[PDB]
Amino acid sequence: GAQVSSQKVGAHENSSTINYTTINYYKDSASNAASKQDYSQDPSKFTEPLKDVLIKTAPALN
Amino acid sequence: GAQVSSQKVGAHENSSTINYTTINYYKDSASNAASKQDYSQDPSKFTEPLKDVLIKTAPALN
Amino acid sequence: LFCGSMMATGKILVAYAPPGAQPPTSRKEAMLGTHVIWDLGLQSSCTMVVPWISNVTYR
Amino acid sequence: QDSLPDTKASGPAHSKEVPALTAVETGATNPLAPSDTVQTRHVVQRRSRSESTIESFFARGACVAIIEVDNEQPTTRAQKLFAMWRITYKDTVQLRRKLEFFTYSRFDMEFTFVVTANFTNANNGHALNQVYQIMYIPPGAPTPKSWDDYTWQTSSNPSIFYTYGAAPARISVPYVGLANAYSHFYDGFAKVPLKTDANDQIGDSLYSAMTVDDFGVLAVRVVNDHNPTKVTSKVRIYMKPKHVRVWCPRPPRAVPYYGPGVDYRNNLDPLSEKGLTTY
Amino acid sequence: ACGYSDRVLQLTLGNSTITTQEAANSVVAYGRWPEFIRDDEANPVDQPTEPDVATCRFYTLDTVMWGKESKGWWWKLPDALRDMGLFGQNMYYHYLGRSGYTVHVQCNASKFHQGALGVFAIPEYCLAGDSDKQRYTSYANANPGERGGKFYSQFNKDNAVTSPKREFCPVDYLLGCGVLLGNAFVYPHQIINLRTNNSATIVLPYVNALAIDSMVKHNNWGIAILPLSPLDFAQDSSVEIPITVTIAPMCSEFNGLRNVTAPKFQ
Amino acid sequence: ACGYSDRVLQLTLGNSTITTQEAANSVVAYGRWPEFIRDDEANPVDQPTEPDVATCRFYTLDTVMWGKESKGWWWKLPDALRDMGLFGQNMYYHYLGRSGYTVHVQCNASKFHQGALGVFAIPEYCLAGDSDKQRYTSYANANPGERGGKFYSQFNKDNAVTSPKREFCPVDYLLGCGVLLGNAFVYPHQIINLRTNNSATIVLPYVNALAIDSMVKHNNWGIAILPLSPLDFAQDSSVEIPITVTIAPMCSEFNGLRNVTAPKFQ
Amino acid sequence: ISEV
Amino acid sequence: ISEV
Ligand SMILES: CCOC(=O)c1ccc(OCCCCC2CCN(c3ccc(C)nn3)CC2)cc1
Ligand SMILES: *C(=O)CCCCCCCCCCCCC
Ligand SMILES: *C(=O)CCCCCCCCCCCCC
Repeated sequence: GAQVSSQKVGAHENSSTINYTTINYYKDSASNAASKQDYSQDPSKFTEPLKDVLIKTAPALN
Repeated sequence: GAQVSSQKVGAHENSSTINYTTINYYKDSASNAASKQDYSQDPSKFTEPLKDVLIKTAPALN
Repeated sequence: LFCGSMMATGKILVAYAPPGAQPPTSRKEAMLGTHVIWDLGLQSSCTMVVPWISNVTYR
Repeated sequence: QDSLPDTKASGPAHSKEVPALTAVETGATNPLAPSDTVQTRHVVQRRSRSESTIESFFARGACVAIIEVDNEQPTTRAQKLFAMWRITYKDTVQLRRKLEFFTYSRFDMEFTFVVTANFTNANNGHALNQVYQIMYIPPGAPTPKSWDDYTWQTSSNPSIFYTYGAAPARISVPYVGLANAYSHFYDGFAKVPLKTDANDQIGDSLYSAMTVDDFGVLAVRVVNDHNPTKVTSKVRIYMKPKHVRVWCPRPPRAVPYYGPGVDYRNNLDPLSEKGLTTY
Repeated sequence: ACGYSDRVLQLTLGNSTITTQEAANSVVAYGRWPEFIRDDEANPVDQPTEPDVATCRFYTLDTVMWGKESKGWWWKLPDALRDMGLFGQNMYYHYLGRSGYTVHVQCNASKFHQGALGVFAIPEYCLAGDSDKQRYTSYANANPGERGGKFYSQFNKDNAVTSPKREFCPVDYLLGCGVLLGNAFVYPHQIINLRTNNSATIVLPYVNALAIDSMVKHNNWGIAILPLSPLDFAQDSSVEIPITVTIAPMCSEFNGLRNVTAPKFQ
Repeated sequence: ACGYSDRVLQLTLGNSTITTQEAANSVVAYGRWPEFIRDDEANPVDQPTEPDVATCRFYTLDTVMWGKESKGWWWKLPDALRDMGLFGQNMYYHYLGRSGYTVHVQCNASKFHQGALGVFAIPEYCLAGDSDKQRYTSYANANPGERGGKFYSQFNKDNAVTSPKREFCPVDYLLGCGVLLGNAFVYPHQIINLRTNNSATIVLPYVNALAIDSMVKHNNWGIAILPLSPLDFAQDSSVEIPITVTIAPMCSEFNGLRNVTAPKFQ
Repeated sequence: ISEV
Repeated sequence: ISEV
């Protein structure tokens, strides 16, 4: 059940990809740590809720 | 995710290559121990910064 | 955003001076840095982008 | 293998090649080996530079601060119910000197905290075991005015809760510099005086200093409400640089440090008396 | 082949050419030639200015005289060039500026003169001050421009507390910074030993914890020239020969244009 | 397609951007865009300086006011830009300099105002003088810098012989130069007619009998702005609206670097 | 294992 | 494993 992922290495030792291992010990997922591997998304639903979304080089009002 | 390397064995017991095992437990590489497997380099950038690097048996000034 | 009447017209200079010199007191000095000349008209709003110009990687 | 080069067997010479002569004016160190100037035997070399690698040189937890905090009846005059320390390697000299062989560095930092305590007075009853809160306050964040005010709520700042008697506390910090490397030396100013300034204090700055708060502070307190008897505690902070890289070598500090910059004051006489022709 | 030599060089940059018939080869600091900021090391997003030949050419500073009592001279970069033609204008019109340098130090004498100049290029050359007050040297004093500063044989603490001088007090055997001068050789350097060579030539890369920075707020390189061996001639007890420093910016680029910076040097 | 128009333009050069919502298209003088000197038209052999974004950007001159009595304004190039940032520094540090220009003239009012500005870009705009004395206008008077000069409705001969003014006397219907203004339209031009457009945009190529010349000794282009139809509003007999001129150097290159030219404008 |  |  071990889960293996690559670390995003910031300061590299003078010694390439480094990994870390995770194992869940409990049946209830609420007990689990946070994966912190979070996908992002477009702001458009907030920055552009327009029915006709227009392109920035064209006149906003036409 | 276990990582296995050879130890540089100093005093050998009266009993060949011996190994040690490493596993990273944390997502942040800052949390990691030091590998201590460090590659070296030439001193020349310090001992010889000359535009025309010359060979020791020839006259330094010519 | 210009919230004036439609019969109102005008041209405005909006600017950005990266650090290190005297903070602008005249249009003459402001002109010399990053700037947009905004013309008021049917498109009511103007956007000036302040480009990332820094020495450090994070302020 | 990481052993050093073997010594080559070298015999007599009568030649136009002269390794022994050179000209240091060029800026170069003469690349000579024993076999260039004396007859040598073959030696299979097994020695290595394993312990003098940059990581191995700094791979040790060094004492950078002694923070003192008291736990006692909150009276009404300047007390030590909580304490603050600006994070630095400059309140101590030993690690400071080691880091300063180099102009720039880049590394992750490991902090270990040793906490000791004792009874301040002859006797008023005793004290139940104490829990300590070590809170990091990054620049910009509200600093505490009182040992139990809202800032200790620590919702976003990282805090360590240490139980007295437990194994010394330990955390790791990423490389957190605003630049691509840490500057151990900065030949400059944070501000420039301009000809058009009102007072000439507007543009005044400390030489060599960069940001006002550098990296923030560690605020320390005893979470326990006070016992009748006073308990005094000290938190010793040990710092270790790990996953280390360094650039541009420098001469080591030869005279005693005098504050956070390169300033010297006295004991400017580092070298002993020895006669020119005395072994 | 043909007749070439380690001692005879011609350096050409822009409309300027330097010849030398008595060089001791030349140094490239840390083995790195000057170069422009690469896209994958770039931080300011605005299109840079690269003035090329108009700034990357040889500027000759005011000559200093070397005599039997001369303890040494120092300069900072870009500061020594702040008033140098179009380089200076580009430096003061932009918030950001990076540049490498070719440093050519000149000092000839005669086969009967004697002495040796230690020429050192130091990254981040922080100097020590006047006072009990730490890190208190004023900007105007820290930056002598083309004039440079000097070294002293000993530490005279600026005593006048009430109206302080806020100057550096650079002691020679301590490299003006709390270390021993004999170890300054770990820094990029050459020696002008008068029986061997007329000059020193050091090529400096941009060195910093950042790809580009404020040239007005921060000096990148310090140039320290100290007499390792004192000037001597015949029996004349008061000899004097000129030292001339010529410096060229290289691969100069500037970001963050706006109105001109006018620092207060009073 | 999408919604584009002849009246709405965005001009971007260096760190500067101009927007306009009421343009009357834009003119490229003689159908030629600015360009650099080609190798087969090259004359000075020294490697040129091309300052690019630091000089080829929009400089806005001091605003002039248009009122019912305003007879007209004139400017010369490069002169109007001699003190403009790094362009000015490059102009005065080199013997030779060539450059093209984007000229943007700005004048808005209201749908109830009235009037028409004739905006003319003239190659070699030689102006007429003060006196009985021919070709006697002084350099300092010929070159008003950013201020520009004005036109007059009539010829007032500078009478004071003994201590002469040595100024131009540009009469409006004679285009300040002995010809009739109505024919000035053979020169590259636009009209700012207030019911139609806020502005004029003229792109100027370098024009000369040579590929490159002295910018300090010689102006290449003259900018003449004359009211073809007088400013009028409602019934208010003393109306006044601002005219603002913004100009950008383009494809600027300089040869013959040395110490800075400091002309005497007293 | 489930190595991602 | 990742045995080096
Ligand atoms: C002022 C001169 O010294 C330096 O330049 C210099 C450079 C780098 C240094 O590294 C420290 C930077 C990180 C600062 C802190 C970041 C977080 N820290 C924490 C955080 C949370 C806890 C609970 N305990 N410690 C402790 C350290 C320290 C000093
Ligand atoms: C998947 O996990 C198979 C590999 C298991 C390796 C040994 C795990 C040792 C830890 C056991 C966890 C028990 C938790 C209740
Ligand atoms: C790679 O690691 C696969 C093999 C895992 C062997 C068992 C590891 C037991 C330790 C689990 C570490 C959990 C750390 C959060």
